[PDB]
This record gives sequence, structure tokens and C-alpha cells, in this order.
Amino acid sequence: DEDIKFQRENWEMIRSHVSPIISNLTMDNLQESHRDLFQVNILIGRNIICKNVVDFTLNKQNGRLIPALSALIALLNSDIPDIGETLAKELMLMFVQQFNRKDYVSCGNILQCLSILFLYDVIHEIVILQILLLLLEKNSLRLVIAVMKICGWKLALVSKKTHDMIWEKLRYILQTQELSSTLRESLETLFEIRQKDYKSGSQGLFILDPTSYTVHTHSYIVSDEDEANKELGNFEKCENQIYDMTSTNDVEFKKKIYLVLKSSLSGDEAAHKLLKLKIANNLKKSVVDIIIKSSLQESTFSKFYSILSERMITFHRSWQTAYNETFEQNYTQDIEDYETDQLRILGKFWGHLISYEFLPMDCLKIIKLTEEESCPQGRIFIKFLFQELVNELGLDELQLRLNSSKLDGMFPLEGDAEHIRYSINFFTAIGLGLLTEDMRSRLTIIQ
Amino acid sequence: SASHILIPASDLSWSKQTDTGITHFRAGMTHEDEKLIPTIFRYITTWE
Amino acid sequence: SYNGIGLKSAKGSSTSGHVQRSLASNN
Amino acid sequence: PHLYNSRPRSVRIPWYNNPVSCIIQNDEEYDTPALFFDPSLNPI
Repeated sequence: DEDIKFQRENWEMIRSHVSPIISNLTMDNLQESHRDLFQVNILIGRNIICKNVVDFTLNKQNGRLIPALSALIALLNSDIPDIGETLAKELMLMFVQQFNRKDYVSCGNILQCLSILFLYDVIHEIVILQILLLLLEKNSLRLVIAVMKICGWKLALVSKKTHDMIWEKLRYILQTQELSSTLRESLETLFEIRQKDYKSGSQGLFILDPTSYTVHTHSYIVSDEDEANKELGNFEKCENQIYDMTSTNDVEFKKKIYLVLKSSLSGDEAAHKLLKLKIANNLKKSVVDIIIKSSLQESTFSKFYSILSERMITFHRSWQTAYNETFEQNYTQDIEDYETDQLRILGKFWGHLISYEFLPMDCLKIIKLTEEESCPQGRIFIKFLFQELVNELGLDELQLRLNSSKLDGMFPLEGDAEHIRYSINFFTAIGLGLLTEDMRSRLTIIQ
Repeated sequence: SASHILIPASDLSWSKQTDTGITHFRAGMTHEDEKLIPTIFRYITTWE
Repeated sequence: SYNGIGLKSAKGSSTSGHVQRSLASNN
Repeated sequence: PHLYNSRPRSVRIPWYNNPVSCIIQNDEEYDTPALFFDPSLNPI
């Protein structure tokens, strides 16, 4: 009978949409999950949606997910109060079943769920204070104290005095009464929190505005006899701007930095001003470029910019990354512009950084010497780099650092004779060449 | 104006002994709004 | 706090006697 | 002043310590009683 077929296969599809939507609910997916859920026929499946949300909450695989499930139920209760009403009936009845069973786990689950539904104004604080009064007439205090941790902020706002009275009763037991040691300590801790104020207990998924929740605050009491329409969980047979071409904005900041730089005697007070500005991580790349561009105007290198960059490095690793990235940017992209003079500035300026290890040294690996790929201007750059880097180390420490720095592409031992001829011939063209002996051996080994 | 800068203030009692370095800066010269001004020693290359 | 840095007082020094820690050299 | 400070002159005695006031009061509700156990206190 193809209407009974259609309506059954539609009911089945609705159930198997709702189940995986509930199973894929999280904070930061909740609003896409709620869209999808709203595109299912929630009203026809009202009991199917209630039973999946309860059974997921209650599966105790969750419990952590109770705040998420409560936020989903809050959204849905603004849309369709009849659904949130149904879900709150069954959850009350599940709490009272688990209390009477003495199932402490399902007490803890369902009580935490009622707590967060009250946090989201789905249900009235009356139900919480009645649950807590019932609990506190027996011990059950592990239950009562978890509940009060998870509602107790909202209870203090809405109903200070009743809550206060309960605390007085709760307080009364601890000071003048005998209790099991494990139970008491948890009981005391809640007492500690009251002085603390619950400041690890007011954080979550408030993803409806206090007027966009159409605030159907359902006034249940946990001693009604209620309905819970399990039967709606059967199958049945329903016969029913401007583009920016100008950096002038960045030009302002450029003049502010350059002006900070031209003031400030010594170097060590200029680092103070620059670090004082607290530059956002985005810009701390370019500020370096301003520094060096300025250093190229000075017509001669100065220890100033060296000690400046050194005092700037050691403060924060973002400046490490800054100078490294700018080293690659300079050597790779930007060298082709500079005349042989400004190269005399750059060579020493990076020499002081490398020889004292601030750079660090292995970042020299970018350099590769080939007739095919090199810049003669860049060649001069290397010349000044090592000719500065020697004078501080003295060609002694140089060989040790290099030999321990595993520079490969620059110092080929693997083969390619002609390249080794270019390397050795090059360092002998610098006027040093004493780094090339190990390669000279490989010449005779190749021949 | 060569006097704005900032002046290293470090540790009167110790700087008689170690040369502690520059641990602090006393304000060199003042203003209503700060702005900044360049100072000569920056515009003349060092002897070295 | 005045730790022994600064001036005995700022009167004849013409400055503001404003002292501030140096972010530059620490580690 | 006499301990850490070498060669003091014309210095006075600071008065040192006080009891560490525990005073606790309620400005919030007028109908809270006068004597009430404030959640700040420890549970005993």
C-alpha cells in the first residue's frame, strides 16, 4: 500500500536525519545543525527529536555535550514551544525515575540537563529548587552539589533568597552533622565555591539573544504527573568601497618609524623606542625593511644598526622570524636593485649579525654559487659578507663554524667538478681560499 | 637640537664600579606634544 | 619605584626626571 | 629604614603591622538579616 510505504519511508528518513544531526552537534557547529534540523519536519517528528536529544544527553558518552544539547533545545524552544515543553516533561520524568531507582548516574545526567535548560530560560527555576530540596531531604548530596554547580549562578540571579535558604540548610548539615567523608568533602567544596562565586560555571552556548528566545519559560514542578507522550515516538498512518592605489596610510607609519630611527643617540635607546611602540605581528616584518632601507642611505655602515638589530632580536622570537624572513627577501628578491656601494653596507650589516650568531648561521644556506644561477652583484654581496665575517672570527673560528654548519649547496663535496672549480676559484678570488682545501682534494679525486 | 635623546641613568652606586650597561633612560628634553626631532650625531658618520 | 636610579631630584637638571625601564637589554 | 639603608639620618619608625581586618558587611539587600553567614566565610 504505497501511501503506507511512502509515510513509513518518510518517517524512517526523518528519524535517520535527526539521529546523525544530534550525533554531530557541537559548539561552533550548532547553528548549521539547527538550520538542518529546522528543514526536517520537527513537528511531525516531535517525539523522535525529543527521544534522540534525551537519549544522546543520557547516553553518558556525552554529559560533556549537555551544554550543547541544552543550546539546541533552547533554539528549538524559541521556534516551537510545544517541542521544548515535551522534552522538559520527559526529562523531569527521567529524573524522577532515576531518583526512585537510585540510579545515581542517570540522576547526574538528567539533573545536569535540567540545570542547563534553566540556564537557557527554557525551564523555570522552581523545578531546580524542588529537585534540590528533594535531594537534600536524603543525602544524595553528590547529585545535589553537581546540580547546584551548574545552575547556581542563574539561581542566585533569579531567586537569591530561596537559594540562600537552601544553602543555610546545606550549611546546617556540614557544621553540626555527621557525614560520609567522601560525600562531605564534595559538599564542602560547593561551600568553598559560594565564596568563590561559580567563576568556573557560567560559560557556554548562549546563542539566542534574551529577546530572540521567545521566552516560553515553562513552569513545571517536579511533582506534577505529566503526560510524557511516548506514543508520538511510534510510527502511525497520518491520513491528514574604494580600491587603494596608495600606501600613504603606510607612508605615515613609515615616517613615524624612520623618525624614531633618526632621533635617539647610540643605538640602544632606539631599540627602546621601537619595542616601546608594541607593533602588531603583521607589521613587524616591514619595520625591518624600513630599518635596512634607512641603513642604506647612511653612505657608510655604522655599528648603530648592528647593535639595534641585536637588541631587537633577543626580545621576542617574532623578531627572529622577522630578520630571517627579511634576509631571504633581500638576498632572493631585492638584491638586483642595489649598486655595488650599498652592497658594502649590507655585507657588513649581515656580517655582524652572523658572526655573533644572532642570525643564526645556518640561514646562510640560501646562498648558492653557480655560473648559471648567481648575480654578479650578489657575488659582490657574498664577497663583503665573508670579508666582514672573517675579521671578527679571524679565519680560525671560521673553518670550525662552517665545517660544523653543514653547508652543502655552497660547498659541494658530492660531485659536479666544474661547480667545485667555481667555488674554489671564487674563494681564491676573494683572497682567502683557505676554506677550499677540502674541496681541492675532491678536484684530484674527480680527475 | 642635539639634546632630546634619552639619557642612560643606570645605578649611581654601581656605575662607579662595573659599568653596568644602560639599564634605564631618564628623559632628555620635554614638550607638550612629543613629536620627535632628529639629532646631529645621527647625521655625521662616525670616525671609524 | 625609585631603586637608586634617576636624579637626587629634578630641579637644576632642567629635565623632567622621568625614568623608565629599558626594554632593550634584559636577557 | 635602619637595616637595608646604610647611614640613615633623621629617620622615623614606620609602625610596622596591623591585625589584618576581616570585616565583612552587606550593602546589597536591606532585608538580609544583621547576623548572617556570608558565602565568603569558610564552611567549618
